[PDB]
Amino acid sequence: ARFSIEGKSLKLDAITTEDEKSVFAVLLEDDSVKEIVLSGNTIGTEAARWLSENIASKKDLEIAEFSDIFTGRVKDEIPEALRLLLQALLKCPKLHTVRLSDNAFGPTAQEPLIDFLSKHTPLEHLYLHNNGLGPQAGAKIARALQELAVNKKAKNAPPLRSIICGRNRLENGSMKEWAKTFQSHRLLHTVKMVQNGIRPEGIEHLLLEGLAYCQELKVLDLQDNTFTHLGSSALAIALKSWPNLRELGLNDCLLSARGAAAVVDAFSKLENIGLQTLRLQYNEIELDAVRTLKTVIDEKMPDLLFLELNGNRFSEEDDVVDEIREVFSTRGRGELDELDDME
Repeated sequence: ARFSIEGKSLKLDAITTEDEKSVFAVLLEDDSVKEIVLSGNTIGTEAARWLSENIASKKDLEIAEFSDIFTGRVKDEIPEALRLLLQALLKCPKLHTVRLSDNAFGPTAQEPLIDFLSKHTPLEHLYLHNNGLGPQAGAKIARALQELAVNKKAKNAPPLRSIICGRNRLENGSMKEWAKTFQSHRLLHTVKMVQNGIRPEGIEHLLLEGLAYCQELKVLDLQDNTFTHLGSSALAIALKSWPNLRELGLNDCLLSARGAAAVVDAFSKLENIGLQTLRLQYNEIELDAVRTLKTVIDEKMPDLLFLELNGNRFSEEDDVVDEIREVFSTRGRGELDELDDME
C-alpha cells in the first residue's frame, strides 16, 4: 500500500479531528502501508508527533519520501518534528529508501539526522539534496554514514546502494570525510553529488581516495563542480576501477581541453566498456579529443546510448560530428545531443 498527500500544500501544525478522519484515514487504518509521501506540505511539531506514532506501526514501510515538508517553518524549530519522524522510521526494519531533500537543516536539525543516518542499517537508498548543509555539516553526514557501515557490518544488514547528495555546498572542506564514507561503502551502485561547489583538489581527493574503492559503481554524477586538469587527471585514473560503469555524469565540470583529452585517453585504455550514458556538456572540450572520442566510442563503447557534447569548444559543423552520428546510424543504437550552444 502507498500513502500520499503529495503536493496537497497542508499547513499541518497538528492533526485535527476530521483532518485525521478525512486525510490520514488510510495511514491511520492500514498497517501494510509500504510507501509514504508527505512531500509538498508543511509539517509542524504536533503533526509530526501524530504521524510518528502512525508510522512506527508500519513494520513493512520501505520508502519514506519526506522531501519538502518544512517550507515556511522557522529553521531552528524544525528539529523537534525531524527527530520525531526519524526516530519513528528507525523502527521500520524494511525501510530501505529515505528521501529528505529540499529541507533546510540547520546545525540543530542535524543532530537527529546524524543519529538516524548512523543507526538505520536497513537503509540502501538515501536522498539528501538541497538542504543547505555546507562543508561543516557535510562532513557530519559523511561521518555519520561511516558509523552506518560499522553497524550494518555487525548486523549483516544489506549494503548501502544509493547516495544522492547535491546542491548542499559540500565543497572541498568535507571531501576528506566523504572519501572515508565511500571507503566504508564499497558496494555502492549510484552516487550523485552534483552542484556542491566542490573544487579541483576536492574532486581529485574524492575520486582517488574515495570513489576509486567503489567497484560496483554503475552511476556517477558530479555535475557542476570544478574539475580542471587536476580533477580530470584524477578521473582518468579512477575510471579503471569501475568496470560496471553505466552512466558517467560530468556536465558543467570544466574538465578543460587537456582535462578531457586525459579522460578520453583513459577510456581508450579500458576494454569491455558497458557504458551507456556519457555527459560532457560545457567542459571546454576541443575538436581533437572529440575526434579521439569518436574512435573510442566506435571501437571501445558498444553499449553507448547517450552522448552529450553541447556547450563545448568545437562546432556542430565539424566533420567528427557527422562521423559520430554515423556510428549510431550504422549501429541503429545511440544518440548525440543537439549542439546548438557551442563555444
